[PDB]
Amino acid sequence: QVQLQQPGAELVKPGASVKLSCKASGYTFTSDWIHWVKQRPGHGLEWIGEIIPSYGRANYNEKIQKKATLTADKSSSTAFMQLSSLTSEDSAVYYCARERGDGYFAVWGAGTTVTVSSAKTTPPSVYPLAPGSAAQTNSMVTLGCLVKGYFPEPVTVTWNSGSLSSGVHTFPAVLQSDLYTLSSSVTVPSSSWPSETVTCNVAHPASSTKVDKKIVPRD
Amino acid sequence: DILLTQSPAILSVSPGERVSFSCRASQSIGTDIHWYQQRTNGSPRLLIKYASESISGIPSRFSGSGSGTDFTLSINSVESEDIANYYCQQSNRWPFTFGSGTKLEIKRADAAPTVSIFPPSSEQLTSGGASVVCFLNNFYPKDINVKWKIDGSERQNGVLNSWTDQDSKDSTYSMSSTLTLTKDEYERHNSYTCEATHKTSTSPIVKSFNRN
Repeated sequence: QVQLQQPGAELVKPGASVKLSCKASGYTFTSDWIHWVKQRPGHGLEWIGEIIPSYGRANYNEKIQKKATLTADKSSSTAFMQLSSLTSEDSAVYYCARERGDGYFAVWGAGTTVTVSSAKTTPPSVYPLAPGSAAQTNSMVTLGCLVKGYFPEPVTVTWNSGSLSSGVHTFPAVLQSDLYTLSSSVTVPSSSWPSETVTCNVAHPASSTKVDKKIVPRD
Repeated sequence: DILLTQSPAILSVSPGERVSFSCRASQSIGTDIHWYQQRTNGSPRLLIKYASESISGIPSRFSGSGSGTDFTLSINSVESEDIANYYCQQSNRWPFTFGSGTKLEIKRADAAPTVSIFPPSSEQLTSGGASVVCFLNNFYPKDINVKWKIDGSERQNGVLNSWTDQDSKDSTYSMSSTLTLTKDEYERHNSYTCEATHKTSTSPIVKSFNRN
């Protein structure tokens, strides 16, 4: 089972605060430490601090400005990081990770994408990408989903609720006018579509939306 | 605090070759170094602990070596799924610190792009918007250029491009080019063309459709 659960995203206004959660499962020991690690887009891993839930003590990276405050709840087995007075410097993916007191991070959470902005949350519009009638094909056909006008990052895109991962890639979002847009591409044997369904699933954590879009031949 | 130097920042190797990543500590830390793999959009994953100790469920082609200040992560015969960023981390002295990471890249055979163009959806049109989407998929090397033509003449406004990182499935790259127009503008034209130029051929790979 997933050992550490973090929400997908948090949107925070400049100067506001947010509390990230990290819900743990699996074996738990008095020697466990929960660590938080920050990763800026396209940059490395930065250690933020640690807490020992069995005692409640927290230590922090002394090389960086202290934005975090760590607490934990033994009853709900959940660790919290309070980030305060955020600026755009604070936009990053924040991971939690568990260490058994022996120095290495055996397991990591999926990370919470925090975006610091004044802009408003916007769910995406999801449009199918099916070839026009003049398109020729070989043994394979290529389909797609256009995920447009969302904020903030991220979105997760899967094909056929996860069962289809070969022949899939999803492009990095481009941002414009305070909105992101991306597409995801899937390639299957031509013989197999449309007889066998192909559907894109588009999760947008910051708006709590999950949308399906079936891809059918153009009429 | 312990500084961990990872150099070079990018390693390029040919499929099936052996590769070695370097991690150097600013002072001696015994064997208290651990290695992580992070693929594009994924979270880090422990590969090797205590410099050389294998982790359950990690392919046996991964191994680690070294002690003191100089540490090595090795992959015996690199394959596509190994494409990732690789980080070292020390636990010898407080606070734990991370190296700045090394990217693995694979030099595979040239491959020409598979080009696909897509007319705007009925659903998008209803909303007053029109986006024509072009995929240039699974090509190598990464350098590539894309050109839009509308009714035979070049179009440059409204075009937004996006490139993937190297693909952990086949070591290729892919790119999307998206021309966004209003419903009105889109309908004042007939022919939309996406043209791909890449070192695999002297002539563009061209894909078009007609609005009607």
